[PDB]
Amino acid sequence: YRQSSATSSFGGLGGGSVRFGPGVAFRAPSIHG
Repeated sequence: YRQSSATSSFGGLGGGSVRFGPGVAFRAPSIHG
């Protein structure tokens, strides 16, 4: 599951995993797994 929240803060990356600042608001990982 690709993770995304901030815009134009990581550029165009194939993988969802992007660098995060002091505080990033993103969808928390699913309970599943």
